Amino acid sequence: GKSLIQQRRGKGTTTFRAPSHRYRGAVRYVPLNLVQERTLRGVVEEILHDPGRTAPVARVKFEDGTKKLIIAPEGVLVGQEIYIGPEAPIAIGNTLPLAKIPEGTYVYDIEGVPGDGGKYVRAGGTYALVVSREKDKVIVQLPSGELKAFNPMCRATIGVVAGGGRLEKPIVKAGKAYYIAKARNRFWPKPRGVKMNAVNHPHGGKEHHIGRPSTVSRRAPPGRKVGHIAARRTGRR
Amino acid sequence: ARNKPFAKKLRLAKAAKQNRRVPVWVIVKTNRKVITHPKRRHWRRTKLKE
Amino acid sequence: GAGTAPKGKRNRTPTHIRCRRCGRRAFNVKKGYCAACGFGRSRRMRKYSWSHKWRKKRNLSY
Amino acid sequence: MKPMYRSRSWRRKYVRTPGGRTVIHFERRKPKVAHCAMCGRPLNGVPRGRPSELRKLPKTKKRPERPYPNLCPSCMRKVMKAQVRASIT
Amino acid sequence: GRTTKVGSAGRFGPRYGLKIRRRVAAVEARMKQKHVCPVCGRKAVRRISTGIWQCQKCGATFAGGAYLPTTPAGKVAKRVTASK
Amino acid sequence: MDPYKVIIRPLVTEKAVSLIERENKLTFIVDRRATKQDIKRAVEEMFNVKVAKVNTLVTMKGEKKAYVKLKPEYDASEIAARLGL
Amino acid sequence: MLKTQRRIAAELLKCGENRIWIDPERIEDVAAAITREDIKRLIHDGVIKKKPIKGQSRARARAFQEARKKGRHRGPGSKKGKKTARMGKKEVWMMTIRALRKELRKLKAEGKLDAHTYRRLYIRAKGGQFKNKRQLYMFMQEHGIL
RNA sequence: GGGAGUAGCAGCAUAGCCGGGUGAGAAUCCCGGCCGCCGUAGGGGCCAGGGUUCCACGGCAAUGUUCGUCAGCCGUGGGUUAGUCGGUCCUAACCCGACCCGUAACUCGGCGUCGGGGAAAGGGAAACGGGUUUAUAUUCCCGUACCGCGGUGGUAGGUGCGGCAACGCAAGCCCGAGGGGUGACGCCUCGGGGUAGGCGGACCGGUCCACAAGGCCGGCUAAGCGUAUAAGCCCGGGGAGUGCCGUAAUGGCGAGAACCGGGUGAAAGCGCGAAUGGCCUCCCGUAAGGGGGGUUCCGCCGAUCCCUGGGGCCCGUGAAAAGCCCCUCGGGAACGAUCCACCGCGACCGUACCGAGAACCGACACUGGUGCCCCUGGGUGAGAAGCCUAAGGCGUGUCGGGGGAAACCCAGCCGAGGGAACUCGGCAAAUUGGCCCCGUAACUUCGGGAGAAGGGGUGCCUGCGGGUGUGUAACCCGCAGGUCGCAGUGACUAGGGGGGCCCGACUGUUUAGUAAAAACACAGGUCCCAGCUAGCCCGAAAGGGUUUGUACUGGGGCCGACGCCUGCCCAGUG
Ligand SMILES: [Zn+2]
Ligand SMILES: [Zn+2]
Ligand SMILES: [Zn+2]
Repeated sequence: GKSLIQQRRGKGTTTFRAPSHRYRGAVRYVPLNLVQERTLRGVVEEILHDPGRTAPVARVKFEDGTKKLIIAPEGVLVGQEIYIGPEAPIAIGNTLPLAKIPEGTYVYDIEGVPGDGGKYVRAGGTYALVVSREKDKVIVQLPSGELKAFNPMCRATIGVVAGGGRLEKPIVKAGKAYYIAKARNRFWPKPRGVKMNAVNHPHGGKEHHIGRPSTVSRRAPPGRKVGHIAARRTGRR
Repeated sequence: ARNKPFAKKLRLAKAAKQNRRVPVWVIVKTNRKVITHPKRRHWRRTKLKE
Repeated sequence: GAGTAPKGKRNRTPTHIRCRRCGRRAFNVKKGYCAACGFGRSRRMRKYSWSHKWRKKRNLSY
Repeated sequence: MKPMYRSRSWRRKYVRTPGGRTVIHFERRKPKVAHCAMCGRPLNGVPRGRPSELRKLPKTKKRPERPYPNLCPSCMRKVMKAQVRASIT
Repeated sequence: GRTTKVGSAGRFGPRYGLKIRRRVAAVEARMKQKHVCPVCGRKAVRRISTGIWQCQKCGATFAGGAYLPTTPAGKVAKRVTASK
Repeated sequence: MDPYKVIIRPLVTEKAVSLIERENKLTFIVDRRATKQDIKRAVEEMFNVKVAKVNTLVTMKGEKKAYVKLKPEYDASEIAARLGL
Repeated sequence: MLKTQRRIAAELLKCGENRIWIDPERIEDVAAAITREDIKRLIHDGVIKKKPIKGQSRARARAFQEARKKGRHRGPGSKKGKKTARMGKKEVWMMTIRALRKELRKLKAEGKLDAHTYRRLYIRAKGGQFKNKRQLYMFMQEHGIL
């Protein structure tokens, strides 16, 4: 038989790669063999649009003369002064360890293990809620529902991610979607296996129907996992 | 205005020097046993490999 | 179609040029290897036992 | 037109010759004028021109004589005021 | 304007349907109406890019929503972190 | 190269003769591997003259060819007669 | 052969090879001429001449335009374009309003007008109720401003 | 061999005739005149590709769809000149080498580090006019200039000033570091200032024209050096709200307006270059060579070329580095330039010609494709339309002569009286047709339908008025009267229209070479997996794609704009 788009993506061709040369750099915090307790102070100088982030970025100049990119919170001004460390104040744009952060605070850009650089709640519009503070773990509510546990030395940022309310206005045409998907080269347009041929898909035929249940096992081999994968249920409710 | 490299030009120059005919005294010396050679070429019939 | 006309688009840069090591128009110029000797790809020479080119050259038998 | 001269970075112009030929002349484009660091506002006294046009000029015809000539005067006076207000201690 | 029901969406013509055209027009109306600055209190804030707003009168540039300079969650966060 | 090996041949054509008369120029056929400076020396020595300018071109036969202009103190016709023509 | 003579003479006299005349009674003299010097001296002698350009008159169009200025040839049957093309749309507006502002400013300078009245008229002219200086002056001297 | 001295050498651009010559020989080679084709390209320039096809002299066995004294053919001899044009330099997407890990192994596979390459249209030191050759010229000659290294000699300065200010200045040297700017950037739209190019009137010379009136041709000025104002931005004074100031339009102002004065700043123009240059033309013998005259002005249009400023749009944000300029620190010397004058040196390669209805690819001197890649005078006219024409080019989209000389075919024009009776089917053809005014339905997602439909008018001449403008300059807008014709968008240009049904919402894509569709896509609707050392995928492994990413996200399936709706069964397979 023939292959799937699933299967050709895994090789890394220009038809599937990300055009990262078009983007602004990566967004990490600072390495913490440098941030023992010193509570760096910095100044925002620019706010900019990144084609790979679904969120604005902000350029910061520190007292070291070093320049970094952060993810911009909602309501940060060009000219402000943000602090990064354990004893910094509690405001919008300031990065602290979760232990020092009360219960009820909104939070973004959380590290998984202390030192990573920021793994959670970095998409535009998103936030997390602090629930509890033990001596061995902090519980946090993520934008999906999960109540995850983090070690209390992990770092987060206070406030909300800008860019919110992005999916309210419709995409009206197909050329606009062309441009949105050409920015980051997503596969667009999309075909349907039901209207493909039998070499090219587990569905596929002269009749444009599926002749087997769309539910597939988590132990089905590659080339066959198409549809609903390990579906607990289906339907409307 | 044509923008050739020098090695290629030298090779074309050799190719041009070759494409002539046998002199008359070679025929007179061979008694009409040598009258041609395998490298007569016309620019509009048979092309070179640059 | 797929004939007379498409064959007019042959006034672009070639695929192959001459090779310094072998003298044969087989050097793929967008990649840097000869399809005849392996120059640009191997210290040694491209030879094979299903091939008759080097045998013809040296007037050997198959 | 040569292919390089048909590239829209050459600001063509048609010009008549003493012996009646009506030639085409080609020139490169000038840069834009310099801008303040703190405000993004044009600087006065600093002239526009390519390094050719500029290296045939003396120093004092390339920038004003006041300090901080990379800055507009409103920002210059700001930095000077700050310096003097901090030099009290 | 000159038309009754359509606004910014009178450019699409008879195309794309009711819900589409209504949502588009409402959103763009609220975005193109001028907004109050948080630094000078004057109504001159305009959008610059997606997520970025600027006052034409004072020069304050800040980050916000995609089609409005504030979000409900941002308001909540402001209030909560002011309380604590 | 080295003097006395640079110059291969002098030219005798109508163009070259015209230039000898008018511009005070000589025209030579030279080893590809020589430069304007080596040509200058070569002429200076092999003929005991002072040279002003040298211009070069490779031909469509594989031959480097030099147009050589002397200083107005000397005279081309003199050496053209010193040679055959 | 005489292709050579024709081309040399053409690009000597800065002309075309078809605007060139060779005397049909001296072709031997011309053929004996392989150099540029000889062709020059033949040009001088006049065996090879540059011909005069024919030309194209405009004497009928001159009379056409005279009659059009005095008012013929401008009826409905002679038009092919729209009115908004044959006379623009924004051009009209710009020339009109520029005229009006010029006049108001001169009137203000000659003291006939105060700031209040000039401001009111400026605003009405932008609104676009006047359309010409005659309307403007009619309004001004109907109402009590003049 | 017969087919056969036959087909074909037509169709898309139907072109030749008179006179003279050369020559053994002339439908088809040369010179003149007449008649014609192209004319936003069949003209003019130049990539790639080809590679000597270029030039002159001499030839006609063969090639050239005919002849041939011709030739892109054959022979002999020649021809491509750079300090300033381009390569050479910088980086981009990308690639290679070494080390490293894997592989039974490698000329195979790959992450990271290091080093290096990568654009003859991206970035980027510097030259323009005239002449000369059979064939080269921003390359040679004349004339007038400019860059980069190194020097000699003097000054600026080190050890100086003017302005409240913006700013104006010759305003020190060598080394190293750091900062700042420029390089350095999308799509749409508008205004202002200029230029190439064109039009008109006068005048000076030449030519056409029975006189006259009149028409046509010529009336030229490069880089460089020296010179300034727009717009924008700034400085100082001044002291505002039932407001005033302004734009084509947005608009501006106690977070300091009007109003006074000033500063910085483009493309251009001007002056020198430069009149024993270049063009037009009248003369003596006409051969080398000479002589004289003219080289003037006003007014209008005006770009798709150049410069400067506003405004709008993006779930879309429209490269980098080399290099150049300025400032500041830190260190050395006591001398010494980014100013004036003079001198010296500046390597290697390309450089001929076509550039396509004969020089490239298609086996061809192929109606195809590459390249229409860049440019284009007058009239009518909305117009780079079609028609006519100037320049420039061709008569080589390489077989010609005859003729009521037919039938029949290809491409075209008209047809009385009837008007689809023809045919599967109104296929094919015809009708309508530009502009102004009047007037326009059902239905509708209120945006549309709609140029709905239907109707009237339209030339030439003689005049009268209006808009902008200083205008008896220029471009535009209304009306009366007179008259000719079968006909006044007189040719060219230039919609036929309406009423019902099925399918698909739309714009878009598809079977290169029998299917353009009711099939694909689309916006939107819903479902499933995943909290990241995830989920899904490549691979023999190492390692990798989504990932410079993190649930307003990534991936995987079905329906397919909007509107009203989406009912019962979990026994079977999953
Ligand atoms: Zn090889
Ligand atoms: Zn500033
Ligand atoms: Zn503000």
